[PDB]
Order: sequence, then structure tokens, then C-alpha cells
Amino acid sequence: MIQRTPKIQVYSRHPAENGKSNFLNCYVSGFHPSDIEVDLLKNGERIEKVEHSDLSFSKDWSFYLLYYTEFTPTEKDEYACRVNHVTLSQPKIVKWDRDM
Amino acid sequence: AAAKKKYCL
Amino acid sequence: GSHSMRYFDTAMSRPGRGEPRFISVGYVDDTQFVRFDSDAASPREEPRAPWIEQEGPEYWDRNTQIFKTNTQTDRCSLRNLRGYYNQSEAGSHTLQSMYGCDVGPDGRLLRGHNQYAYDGKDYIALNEDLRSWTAADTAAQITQRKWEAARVAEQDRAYLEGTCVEWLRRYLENGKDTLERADPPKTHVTHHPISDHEATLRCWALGFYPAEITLTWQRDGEDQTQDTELVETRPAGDRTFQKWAAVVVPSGEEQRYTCHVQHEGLPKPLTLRWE
Repeated sequence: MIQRTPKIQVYSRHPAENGKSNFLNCYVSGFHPSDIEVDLLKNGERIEKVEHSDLSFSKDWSFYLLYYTEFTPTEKDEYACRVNHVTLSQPKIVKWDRDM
Repeated sequence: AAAKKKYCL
Repeated sequence: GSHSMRYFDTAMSRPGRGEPRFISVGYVDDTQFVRFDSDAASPREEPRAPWIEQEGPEYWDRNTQIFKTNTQTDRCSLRNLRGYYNQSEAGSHTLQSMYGCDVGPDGRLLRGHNQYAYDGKDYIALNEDLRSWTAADTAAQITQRKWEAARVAEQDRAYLEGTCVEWLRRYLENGKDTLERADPPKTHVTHHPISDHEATLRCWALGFYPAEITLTWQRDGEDQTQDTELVETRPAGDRTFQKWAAVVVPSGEEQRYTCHVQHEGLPKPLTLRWE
């Protein structure tokens, strides 16, 4: 069976401003098959109230999902997305960088 | 309905 | 401009973990308006769009029943496919389908779609004629034979030329303040030194709808396709989309680069530079 590894992007809904409420997104796309594990992290800790979009896929059949949660960026706090998939040897961690 | 009745492959 | 309605259905087996999950999600362009998930506590056609909430309970019930029957049909299909490929009952497999119609500005049919993939590979597709099938391999030739004997393509054609186009036109009218409104991208260029010798220019497009957009960098008017990093267009979670394109520029040569943005929301194509 062909398998495709996820592309992962971590970003905010609106451009980030310290101390102002926002949503942290982790977009996983291009993967197959559809089972995937996504966590949003705040200083390495799993955030609990995380929502996700309904599973769908693009015209080339690869799946995508958006995982999101409300957050308030600050100079101090670090955020990230950790992803696991059958195609990955170990979980992949992509840190939130406000310039990507 | 907007959904379509599907057929078994 | 032009519009599409499309359903994207995923059925996935999970031996030892119950029957296969079926989820079906419908979109007009890049707006989801319905979801059905067989694993939802009470499976029902569920509105994902305020303009659909406007349809009466009979619409809901009619579609709910089509989705429930489709869940059983997709499970039938997954059992038949496992056998067509001589696969064992132990493994998980995935059947996907996409169907729906595209219409132009006048609402007339541009083309219909009904196609399937198994384990991420194309399996069978209704041709653009809406009368014949293209099968990927000898297993899909069995489905093609069954569907030719049963005159399935005619039922599909009737849906695609009738029901699908009629509902898309109705959704476009009830949803016109959102479905027919293109939001242009808010654009800007950012600069990030890498070293003394180079820096990144990143050209941003934010807050746009629909998702189709083209972002390119030119050096002295020449497209830098090969040297541009383009990220997949991504959803913001408030209906709009974001994208950027970056190129690594020799220090002092920033003004030789221009970012070009085309989007249906813009009165005219944008050309942007650093500062």
C-alpha cells in the first residue's frame, strides 16, 4: 500500500500580538492513510480543549485536518504541534514561529 | 437531496 | 464566477474495531455545508453552514436517509474490494469517493464528477461524457461490468445534470452574501536575514476566499519557480485561507525581486516589493 507523509504547518489565525487572544492552528495535509495523531503543546505540555475539522481530502486523494485552540501568545510561552503517523518513525514536532 | 445515492463497487 | 458542489466520502475498515467508519462532507467551493459521520452519537445530516439551516426538516431527513444507506453501500463496496484484490480480513483499507458538479457564472453545467479511489490509488471514474467509465485495473473492470449491466451511469448522469445543478443554484442564492463574495488577500512582504550574504523575502497572502490563488516571485521579471519555497494553502479557521512564497535573495539585491499575486477578490493583480 502507498502511504504519504503529512506536511505540517503551525500558525495563528490572525497575525500574532503578545497578550492578545488568538487561535493556534496545526494544519496537517497530504497524508495517507487517514489515521493521524495531533497534539498542540504549550511549553511541552498537551493542551486539552483542542478541536479539529472534519476529515476531508484533496483532489489527489490525500487527507487534511486542522487542529485548533484558542491561545494568547506572550514573549515567554512556546507553542508547538506534535504529529505522529504510520509514515513517521517517531512523533514529529514543529514549533510555532510567528514568521511562518 | 443534495447527496447522491451510491452503488456497491 | 464559476462554482462547484462536491462531496468527499471516506470509508475505512478497522478489523477487530467494529464496522467501517463512513464520513461524507459536502462543500460548495471551499465552504463546508454538511457532514455525516457514521461514528457520530446519533448519525444525522448535520449543517455546517447557516444558509442550509434554512432548509426544512424534510430536506434533512431525505439526506440523512441517503447518508445512512450510503454507509451500508460503502461497507458492501469495501468487502467486495478486499476480495477483488485477494486481501486478507486482517488489514485496514480505505475507499474514497468524490462526486458533484461544476457550474459557470450563468448556472449552466460545466461538468460532472463521480470517482473513487482504493487505498489512495484511483480505482474507477465516470468519464466527462457521463455515460462511460475508466477502470484503473482488472479489479475495477469488474465494477465497470457490474455498473454497465445495471445502467448505473444513467442514474449518475441524471443526478449530476439535474439534482446536483439544481441544488447548487439554490444554495448559491440562499448563501449569496458569502458564497458569491470573494475576499481578496491582505498582502505584505517580510525580510529575514539568513547571513551576511543572503536574506529571505517572504510574500504573504492572508484572509482570502476562495482558496485558489497564485503567488509568484520574479527576479528582474523572470519567474523563480525552481527557487521559490511555496507552502500549501492553509485554512485560518474563520473561512479564509493563507499562503506564502519565499525566495532567498543576495543581500542588497532585494529591489530586483517582485511578488505577484492573482486572486478573484482583487480588482487587479498585485505586484509587491520589500518595503
